[PDB]
Amino acid sequence: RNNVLTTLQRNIESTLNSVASVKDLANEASKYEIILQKGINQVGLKQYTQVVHKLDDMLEDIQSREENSEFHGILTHLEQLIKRSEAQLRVYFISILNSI
Amino acid sequence: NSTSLRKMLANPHFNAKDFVHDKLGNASAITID
Repeated sequence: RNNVLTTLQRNIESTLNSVASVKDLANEASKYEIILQKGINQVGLKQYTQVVHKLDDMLEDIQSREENSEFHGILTHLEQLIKRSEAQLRVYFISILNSI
Repeated sequence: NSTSLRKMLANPHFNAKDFVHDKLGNASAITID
């Protein structure tokens, strides 16, 4: 049953956005420039990191798409919010890992 | 046919996720809603 999650709901939950559209990812990715620019501790553990799986997994099948202008602009907005998030992550890592 | 499509095609992603945009990719975005 953990395999039923881990096989069926795993790649089912992955291929939710097997086809998914172009503008909506800019909309809710911009809403993850809302939520990803709320910090970590406001947002929370799998909240923050799973939203990183939502832009990670919103940059996801776009390598599978085609080249319009919104393709490149969403590559910029996505990947720069990605590395803002990653920098904030390692900041928080080091922030507690010499809190001693 | 969400049993056939949802259950039988992309639940384990066999076959791949882009063919649903390709083998079912001709002006059927209503059916994708």
